Parts: sequence; C-alpha cells; structure tokens
Amino acid sequence: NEDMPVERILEAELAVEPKPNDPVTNICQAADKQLFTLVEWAKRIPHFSELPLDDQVILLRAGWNELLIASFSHRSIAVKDGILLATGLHVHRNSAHSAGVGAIFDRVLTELVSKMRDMQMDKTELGCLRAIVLFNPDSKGLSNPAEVEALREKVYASLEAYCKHKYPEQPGRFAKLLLRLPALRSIGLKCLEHLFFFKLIGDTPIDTFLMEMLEARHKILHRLLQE
Amino acid sequence: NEDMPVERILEAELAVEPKPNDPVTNICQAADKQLFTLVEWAKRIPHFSELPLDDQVILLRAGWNELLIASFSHRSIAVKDGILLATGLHVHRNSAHSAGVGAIFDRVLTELVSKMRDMQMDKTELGCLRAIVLFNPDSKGLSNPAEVEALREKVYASLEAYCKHKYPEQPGRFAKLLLRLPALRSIGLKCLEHLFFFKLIGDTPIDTFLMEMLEAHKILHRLLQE
Amino acid sequence: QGLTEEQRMMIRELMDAQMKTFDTTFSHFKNFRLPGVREEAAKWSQVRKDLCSLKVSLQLRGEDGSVWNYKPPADSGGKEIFSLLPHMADMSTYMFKGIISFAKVISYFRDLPIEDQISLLKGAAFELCQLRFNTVFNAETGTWECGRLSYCLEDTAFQQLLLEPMLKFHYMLKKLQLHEEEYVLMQAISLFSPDRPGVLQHRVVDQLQEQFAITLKSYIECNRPQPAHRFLFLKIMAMLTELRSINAQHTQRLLRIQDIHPFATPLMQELFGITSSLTERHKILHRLLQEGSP
Amino acid sequence: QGLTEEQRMMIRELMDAQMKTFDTTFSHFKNFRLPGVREEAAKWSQVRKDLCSLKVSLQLRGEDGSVWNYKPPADSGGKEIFSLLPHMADMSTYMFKGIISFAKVISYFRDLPIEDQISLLKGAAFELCQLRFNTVFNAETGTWECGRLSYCLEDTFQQLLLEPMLKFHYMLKKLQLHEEEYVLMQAISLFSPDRPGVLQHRVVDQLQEQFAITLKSYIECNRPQPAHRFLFLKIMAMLTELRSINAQHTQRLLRIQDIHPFATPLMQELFGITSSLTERHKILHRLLQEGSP
Ligand SMILES: [Mg+2]
Ligand SMILES: [Mg+2]
Repeated sequence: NEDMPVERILEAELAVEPKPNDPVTNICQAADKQLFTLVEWAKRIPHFSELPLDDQVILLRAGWNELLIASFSHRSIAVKDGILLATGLHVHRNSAHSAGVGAIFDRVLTELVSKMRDMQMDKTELGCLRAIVLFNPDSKGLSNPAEVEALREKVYASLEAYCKHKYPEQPGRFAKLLLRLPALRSIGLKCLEHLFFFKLIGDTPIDTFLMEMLEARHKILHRLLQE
Repeated sequence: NEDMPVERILEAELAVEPKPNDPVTNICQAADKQLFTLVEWAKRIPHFSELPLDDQVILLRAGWNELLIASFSHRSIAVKDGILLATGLHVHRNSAHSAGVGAIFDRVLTELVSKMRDMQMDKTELGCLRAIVLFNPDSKGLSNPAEVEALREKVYASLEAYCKHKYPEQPGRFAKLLLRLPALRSIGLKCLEHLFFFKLIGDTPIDTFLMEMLEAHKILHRLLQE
Repeated sequence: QGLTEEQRMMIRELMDAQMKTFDTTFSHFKNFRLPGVREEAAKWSQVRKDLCSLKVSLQLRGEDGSVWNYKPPADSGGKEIFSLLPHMADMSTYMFKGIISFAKVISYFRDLPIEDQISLLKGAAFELCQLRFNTVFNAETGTWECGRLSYCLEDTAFQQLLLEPMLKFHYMLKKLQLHEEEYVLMQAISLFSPDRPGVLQHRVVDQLQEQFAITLKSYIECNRPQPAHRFLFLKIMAMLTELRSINAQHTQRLLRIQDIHPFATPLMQELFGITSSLTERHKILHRLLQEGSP
Repeated sequence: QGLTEEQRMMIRELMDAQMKTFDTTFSHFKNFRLPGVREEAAKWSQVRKDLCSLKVSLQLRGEDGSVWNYKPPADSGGKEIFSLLPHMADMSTYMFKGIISFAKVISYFRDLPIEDQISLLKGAAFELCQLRFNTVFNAETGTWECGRLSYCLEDTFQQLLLEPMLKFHYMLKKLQLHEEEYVLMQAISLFSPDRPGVLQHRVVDQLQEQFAITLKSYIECNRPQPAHRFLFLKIMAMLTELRSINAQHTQRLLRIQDIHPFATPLMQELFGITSSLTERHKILHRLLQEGSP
C-alpha cells in the first residue's frame, strides 16, 4: 500500500545516479565507489534507518553484491553489448574472458541484462526488487527478522499494486519480476567466489570498503550509518 | 529368644506325631493323611495364625511337600534301608525303582536320611527347619511378606542360639542344618513332577486333599478356620 | 481450480510425474551400506566443522516391528565421524535416480536436447532432492520419516543448529505447509532453470520456467484463502532463492569431504563433476535419460 | 577377618579363580550373531507366554562411541520373538565357558574325578551364570551392563517381579554383597552333592559344608553385626530359590528348543538335548582338560 511508497523507492533510486586496464581492478574500483552510494541508497529506503544499526549492517553485508549487480545490470540496458560500470566504463566480452571472468559475465548478460531489457523493466520496479533483496529476514545475527520481513512484504505489496496499476496488459509481470531473485543469487555467489579468488592472490589493488565487505568490528560501514 | 520359643516348636512337632499292593497309592494316601496333620502342626507355630488366612494358605500350598518330605526323611532315620511312612509302611529300594520313583528315592535317602543320620539331627531342629521352610516370604500373592520374613528370622535366631548352646563341640552345625534347604528344595520339585505326572495318568488314587494341593482352596481354607 | 486449461494441464502433469517417480515409503531402497557394528590439518578442521552440525541418529524398523537404532559417535580425531557417509551416498543416489525419473516423465523436459537435460539435472538434482526430503520431514520431532528409515537430528542442549542453512531451510520450508501441487511446482521451477551453466535452449527453458512460476502464483491466488496466503508466493520465492546458496555450499562441502575421504557414488561423482563433452562426461546420467531395457 | 588359615585360603583361591576366569568387560565375547536387521498351537501359546516375559532391548557399543540399539518386536508377528534367541545362546555359551574355566582353576574341583566334574558343572552351570550376571546387573536401570553390551528390561512394573528370575536378580542385588560372598555362593552351589551323577558324594559334601561355614564366618566377621546377622539366611534363601529357577529354566528352554532349535551344542550337552557320561558330553569333557593349543 502507501506505507511503503513505491515512488519514494523510485526517487531513492534517482538520487543515487543520474547517468583491459586490468578490468578486474576497474570492477573493484567501481564496486568500492558504489558501496558508499549503496549505503546512501539504503538509507533512502523507508524504515531501513529506524532498524537496529547492527541489523542494517547485517543486511548490507549480506546483500551488497546482489544489489550492486542488479544496479549495473540495469545500467547496461542502454548499451548494446557489454557492461557499463558506474565509472562510465564499458567492459566487453573479450577482456572479460581474458580476465577469467567470462562465464559469469555472459551469465549476467543473459539472465539479467537481456531479461531486464526485453521485459522493459523500469527503475521503480528495479528499486523494489533491490529493496526486497535488501530486506532479507533470513540473514544471520538479526536481533529481529520480523520487522525486516514486514518491510520485505510491504515492498512486495507495493510492487504488486504497482504492476497491476501500470501494466494491466501484462498479468504475469510481477511473478516474472520476482523470478529474477534465484538467478541473481547464483550470480551473486559466483561473483563472490571470484572476488575472494582475486583477493587471495593480491594481484588486484582492492580498496578499503570492498576489503571490509570481503572480510568476516570493521570500521567504515558502521561509520557511514551514523549520519 | 522368647517370641519364638524353640520348645514351642519342639512340642509342635511332638503333639503331632509321637509314634497285592501298590506303593504309589500308598505314598499318596500317606501324604494325604499327613496333610491335615501338617495343618495342625502349622497351627502350632507361634504367630502363624493371627496371619491373614490367605497368606497362611499360600505358605502351606508353597511348602507342604518340603514339610512332609523332611518329616518322613527324619522318620525313616530309625529304619535301615528304605523309607518309613506315617501309615506304618516301610517302602524299599526295589519297590521304588519298580514304581519309577527310584531316582528321587535314592536322592532322598543319601541327601536327607543319611545326613540326618550322621549329623544326629533332633526333632527340635527338624521343627525349626520346617518352620523356616514354612515361613517362605518370597511366595507370590502375600498381603504382607514383612511378617513372614520377620518370623523366619526369629526361628533362625532361636535355632542358632539352640545349636550354639546345646552343641558347643561342633561350631558349624547350624550352617550344616541350613545347608539342607537347597537340597530339600530340588527334591520337593522332583516329587511334584512325579505327582502331576501321576495325576495325569489316573491309575492312582485321587486322594482329594492331595488333589486340592495339586491345583490352583476350600478344604485347606476351612481347616484353617479352627 | 480457477486456472486456465494449460495451467491445470501442467499441474496434472507434474502431479502425475511426482506420483510415478517418488517412492515415499522407500520400499525399494535396498542393499545400502550400513555403519559398521599441514594444510591437511586445517582442511581437516574444516571438514570437521562441516560434519559436527549435521549429525543424525539412524532409526531403522523391521518387518515385524523390530527397530535397530544407530547413534553417531561424538567427534574425536579420525574416521569416527565419517561413519554414515557410505549410507548417505546410497540414499543420495536413490533420491537422485528418482529425480532423474521425475524429469524424464515430464513432457517438456523430454522434448529438450539431451545436453540441456544433462545440464538442468546437474543444476537441480540436489535442490529437487532437498524439496522431496522436506516432503517427508517432520518439523515436530526433527526427523526425516523415510518409511522404514528415519533420520532424527541429534540434540546439543535447536536454536544453535539453525545456524546451519540447510536445517533452517528444511524447518522454514516445512513451516509453510505446502500442498503437493506447490512442492512439485517448486521442483518444476528449479528444474527448468535457464541460468544453469550448459543450457542451449535457453529460450524454451525460460518460457517454461516463467509459465510454471505464473502457474504457481495463480495457484496460490485461487486455491487458498485470499489474504491469509498472499505473501506465500514471496516466501516460496525466498525459498527457491536460498536453495541456490544451499546448493553451492553443499557442492563445495561435498568436494572438501571427497577430497580427503573418497566415498561418493559414480552418479554423485557425475552430478558434481568429479574426475570433454556432456554425454561422455555423464555416461551414467546420459544412460538413465534413455529408455529402456527393462 | 575372623577365619582360619584354610578358610581364607579358600577365599583367596576363589577370588583368584573369579578374577582370572570372569571377564566383566566382555571384551572377548566376539563373533556373536545379532538379530535380523493343533496341539502344536497349544504349545505355541505356552512358549509365547515363556517369551513375552524376558523382553530385553539389546544395546551395543562402541569404541567410536557409536551405539547400535535393538528393540525387540511386539509378540505376533509370530516367530519374530525368536530374534534374540541366537544371540542369547552365544552369550550363554560364553558365560558357560567362563564358568567351566572357573571350575578348572579351583584345586578342589580339579581333584575330583572327571565324571563328578561333569555332573557338578551340569548341575550348577546356569546358577553360576546367574550369580555372575547379577554382579554386572543394574537394579536402578534394570540393565545388565556387560561392559560394551547392555541388556535393558523393557517395561509393560510390579509385574516384572512376578517372574522369579528378575525377582531373583533384584533381590540378590539388594543384599549388596561383596565379591567374596558372590564367589562363595558360586562355590556352595557348584559343590552340590545332590547333583544327579555324583560318585564322590562324600568329598563334595565335605567341601560344600566347609564353604558354607566359611561364608557364615565371613558374614559374622567382615560385616558390622548385628546389622548383617540374617544375611547368611537371605543368601541361603537365594541358593534355595536358585534351584527352582534352574529347573524352571531348564524345562522352559526345552519347550522353546522343541519347536524352534537355537541352543548351541554346549547348551545341548549341559541341558540334555538330543549311554555314557563322557560320550554324552564331548565338548564339556574336552574343555575340562589341557591342552590342545
Ligand atoms: Mg587473453
Ligand atoms: Mg519290576
């Protein structure tokens, strides 16, 4: 309903964007750059801030990868072929396979980019999906998953009403939107496997925030939420 | 001591017995004859009778054959070979083996009669041992075993004092008297095994009181009512 | 009920396949192995972590009512915690074989190229297996009642064994009180998954998956009380989402165990790729997908 | 410690015999088999009766700390009551062997003719087995804790005492006897002159009397008094009931064997299942000599 206002999620999306030099480094820097933005976007989602701080920390640490992935996957609609980073950087197939991340690249294109493109997914829908991903009650260490759950299904309800209102010609658009979650999860895990492998070597100049997200106090994330 | 007088048991034993054919029949009418006698004797024991009548009939139904066996085994002491009965009958080896009860006969002979012979067991001690057998508290169906154990223990103490006093020369006589209980038990078993077997066949006397003992009441029950 | 003819056709089909390929009494689970009557050390600690939380008592009833009850050993320092692995392997293989039969019976799966069948089955085996196990899982007593067999979870003092995503998954899936149709629909969704590594007919698989998802959504919409069960689809989707994590982590865990202690059946070795072309790489799987020889 | 030299010599010899020939951990009870993973019917009812009493669960360990636990089936299911019989047979055989060894080590028993050894062993085998089973018996949990193995009485409570054997075990355990007292009971019942085929009746009689007197003296010397004065009496009551139990068992096991063969050859010899003495007891006779390996 109007308790989790979909338009507020939309402007939460709009407030955080308007837009082989070791492509691995590039992706890491892009991610790090987008983690602070991810914190702000998080704080812009209704009720996320009136949760226990540590619960916010938990949700963000559990969802950050999937969230960023959804973000750039939706950004790469505009371009024909490849993946558009938040640093205005266009990563293509050849370098992705040359970087040893070709498979996950292709899977991201087909499962996310392609699907988001054909389905004509707008940004309030994307924001609702990412909000759903964010409010995951099954995360470890949650002081209380019940509120998180309520929020998740509020986003759910708002999104379903939104799809009913906006796309009456597409009766099964909502289910199709929700159907992306398992695919996104596998992609997220598979990206984590990489980030850990690339970090294990130390080949790539990883950055502070990303390193904090990859390690399991922590400092940074706990700071950016006090504001 | 005084709650279980040894002389009371002795007189219980004295007021009860001062003094073609077929042997199976004989042993039967003999046991039968000695059953009422046995009830009288039992009624002569201190505290046997303020007992719940049910517990009494249970005790008697449990120990009767051991009591009778011990009794005639002690009786046959006077006689040489063979076993003397309460009917004045003198059953011998050949007859017992011909009757099919030769084994148990030999067993009763060498395990009881001979042991009572050499050990020179008296009727006071016989009475006490039979009182021990009678007061068997580990008999199922009792309403209050406790009393039964207690009585058994009293008889035990009295008998031990009796043996220590009267027979100072032989320190281990009491234990030897108690040592006759497992022997008497296995014998009482083997006897019943013959009786049930003889009840089956029908060629032998029904005997009525003995019959009642060979079942799972009223005769015994009324005999105790006086 | 309240669906189009094609949707009810899908449901009837899935129900038929489940019915024909899922022995819930486990009467044909026979001849299974029973438990007998530097980096090495660190990884060893890892595998130990893996097994410590997943200990179960093995209850086995007999024809006459006799029940043999196995209890696992407390953790020491060697094989003593790898005692159920052969049995677990046999059970897993039986279940997998059942899953393959299930996939075969369905027409849509049967119309797909053999390579895509291989890929889809590879990607969804453990998931479908887990779902079916949730079908016979008893949340009340914490036991998997597999007809004659029963796998009861071992105590520790419950709230701390939900720190294992699999057990928590079974409890949370069993709390949902699903109908058979919903279970088999979940199985259909996870089975027909386009994101699976070696799929070629991505189009068809995608169309099918979306159709099954919409069929499920509509089934919840029409065959359950209106506002009591509106977020049910959301919870089911969350389940299908965590199922992925479970699958990946189970794969790597099984890998870590097999690495220091081989135990896994050839079919398991194939379903998790333990040593190309798809058919030579999965000769057993591939053989099972062709019929017959009965 | 008020005994003569010969008396404490007996006790020492007996304690040593027990210690050597009784394995309380049952570590050498191996290779045993386990339960599967008109008038005829009139007998069937009786044997049924015989069995639904002694229902015990077979708990088995371990040494990884695993516990295989077997629970017997409900009655019928006919023939499903004979599931523990083979295992019980192997167990009985192992116990009987231990008892035989116990008889061999003892000097007095060794000085008897082999025939009297056979007769005595036959007569007191089961009794000795029960006395040796009572020491590992737990009265609280109703369990025979045979080291690794455990045999636990299954519930229905007061109706467990209506079976003379269980009642025997509880009653005997309640006396809280010492090891000396146990081995002396074993000595008394082993050296029973009233056994069927005893030729050296007199010697056996003498030995038994000496053992009984020794036990009595032990009771009056190493127990408080008068706290344990009727102790010898209760013990003699146990040796008395043990006869009834011996016979009752024998006949019962016969009635089970008749319709369902399970007894080991040793049990067959000991209990007369299927003339001369040694010929009839080849295995026993053979165990009473030394030595092939
Ligand atoms: Mg290259
Ligand atoms: Mg003749």
